[PDB]
Amino acid sequence: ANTFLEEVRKGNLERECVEETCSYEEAFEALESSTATDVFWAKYTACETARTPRDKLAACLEGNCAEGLGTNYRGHVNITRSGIECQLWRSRYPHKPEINSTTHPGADLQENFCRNPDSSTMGPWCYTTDPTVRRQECSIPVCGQDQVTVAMTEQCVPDRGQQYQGRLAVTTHGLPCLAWASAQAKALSKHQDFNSAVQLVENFCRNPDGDEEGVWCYVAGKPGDFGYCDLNYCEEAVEEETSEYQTFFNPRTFGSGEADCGLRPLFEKKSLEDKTERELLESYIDGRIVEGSDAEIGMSPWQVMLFRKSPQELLCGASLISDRWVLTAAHCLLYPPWDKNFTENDLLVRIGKHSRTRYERNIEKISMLEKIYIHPRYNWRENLDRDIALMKLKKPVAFSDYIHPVCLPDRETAASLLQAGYKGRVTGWGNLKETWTANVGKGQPSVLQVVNLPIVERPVCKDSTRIRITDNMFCAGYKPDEGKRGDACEGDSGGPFVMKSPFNNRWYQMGIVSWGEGCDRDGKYGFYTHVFRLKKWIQKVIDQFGEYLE
Ligand SMILES: *[C@@H]1O[C@H](CO)[C@@H](O[C@@H]2O[C@H](CO)[C@@H](O)[C@H](O)[C@H]2NC(C)=O)[C@H](O)[C@H]1NC(C)=O
Ligand SMILES: *[C@@H]1O[C@H](CO)[C@@H](O[C@@H]2O[C@H](CO)[C@@H](O)[C@H](O)[C@H]2NC(C)=O)[C@H](O)[C@H]1NC(C)=O
Ligand SMILES: *[C@@H]1O[C@H](CO)[C@@H](O)[C@H](O)[C@H]1NC(C)=O
Ligand SMILES: [Mg+2]
Ligand SMILES: [Mg+2]
Ligand SMILES: [Mg+2]
Ligand SMILES: [Mg+2]
Ligand SMILES: [Mg+2]
Ligand SMILES: [Mg+2]
Repeated sequence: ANTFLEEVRKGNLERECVEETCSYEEAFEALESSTATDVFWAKYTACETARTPRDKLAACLEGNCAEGLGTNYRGHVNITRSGIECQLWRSRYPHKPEINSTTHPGADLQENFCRNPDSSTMGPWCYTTDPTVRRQECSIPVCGQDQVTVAMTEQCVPDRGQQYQGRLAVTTHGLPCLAWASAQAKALSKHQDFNSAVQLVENFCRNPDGDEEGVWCYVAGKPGDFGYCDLNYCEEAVEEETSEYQTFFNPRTFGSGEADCGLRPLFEKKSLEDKTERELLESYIDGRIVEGSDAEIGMSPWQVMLFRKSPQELLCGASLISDRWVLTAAHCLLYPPWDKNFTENDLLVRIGKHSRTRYERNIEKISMLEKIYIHPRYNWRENLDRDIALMKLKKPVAFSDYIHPVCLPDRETAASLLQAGYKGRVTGWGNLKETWTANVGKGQPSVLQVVNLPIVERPVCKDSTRIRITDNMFCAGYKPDEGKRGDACEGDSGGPFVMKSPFNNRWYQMGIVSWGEGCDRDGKYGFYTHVFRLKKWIQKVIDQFGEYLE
């Protein structure tokens, strides 16, 4: 281009090299320059597999798109697939390259443009300005195709970190990861269903087990301890993702109950509806309010109460997910702003209860706690993020018509349930309100209560506050009235929010009741921590406990 002489040489290249095959020498006789000829030839070699038809080759040679592995690529894309700015090939900050002009002279390693000097299978790539990610591939258009090499993400990490190749090696608590190849680390990976596509390099954070929470690593302490690492995952609100019951856990460690979860002895098992199942459609009475009321006996047999031993005192709700594991909120156990830090032997639980106030010797059962597991991502300094805990009973509990576990949903189930046209349900003894407010007037209920609440669209729930709602929370409740406090502070603190599957007829815990502005302020919705990402954390906790035995 530009010079006349050059424009002639361009036409000759077209005639002899593009419309026809040419030799290096033929090419040189046309360009009359070793450099120019080497430059051309490297492209011509990169386009070996795309020599016909002519336009296919012309496109490949222009270099604005990747053909095959994209050694042909010569375009000006600056950024990684995840949006990280590419490091200059000539720089050594933050990474010091191993591939340069000298090692790969025909690769056109200029500025910080994505290239594929090493014929890497992920296509053109660059060293990144993120000191925790050495190299990453870029999203390049494919030649002759409405398509790109790898999907773009908007400055965030996809697939819950399963593509992550970086070198972050501390957990969110600043705990150093251990090496995956370390003896104790190998002993715990022994027979896990680790995806071999995830490379377990050094002690870098990885997600080899498909954990919905994201990347993690083992850390020093008790054998099997681990923690999650801070990556900026893409906002994936499960609300908006487009039969039978299959068990996830191992009964030897989870305990009994999963197979039969979510089917109540006194209702589903007798083919009887409870009094408010009939009002569970969002369309019920045009969607208008229906106030809470006394529960029927045994209509929420996974309900659990957490008590201080001395002074005897009701602390929190909780939920039964097997015969030995119980799910609640971490703030129930550890909340430094109230100087709260309860140990196992401070507490007990009561299961199968109906009356708050009475010892119900025919139905209720008392269990002690063996261990408490606070979620490793729990953070109270922020906004009660991952306000979740798991408790292990000292002895398993006996199931009965009043004591039965609830199901836990995975991601598919959760998206499915938030999107069928049914409300959710909160039951308890008003412990949230009692704990978090002065609760004047209306006393605490003496009998288990129930109310049903419709799920609220995430953008509407977002506009109901100036608080940032992470994708791990959701709102539920009826159209508020800014004149009235409404019923946005229902249930027990740490207690269950549940929904019934219209597909397999079982009850699933979708949420854990957390504190929300509803407790203090008009015009709000109730606020619930998602549980759908927890399964692989739980699975790892129940192995950590397997080790606890010696
Ligand atoms: C690209 O890498 C080469 C290979 O390591 C670098 O060349 C070496 O540089 C050291 C000095 O730092 C010399 O002592 C060696 O003799 C060189 N080895 C060879 C085989 O040349 C080179 O300097 C790097 N180039 C850039 C642009 O960073
Ligand atoms: C909550 O309190 C318990 C009990 O006081 C603390 O347990 C201590 O743990 C540290 C570190 O492992 C030990 O030095 C102490 O010996 C433990 N105390 C007892 C009585 O066993 C625990 O550290 C507290 N948790 C938090 C997050 O502050
Ligand atoms: C690429 O990088 C340049 C220089 O760093 C930047 O200013 C520009 O916006 C980017 N160009 C493109 C085409 O994305
Ligand atoms: Mg032509
Ligand atoms: Mg010729
Ligand atoms: Mg010809
Ligand atoms: Mg000649
Ligand atoms: Mg000739
Ligand atoms: Mg000539």
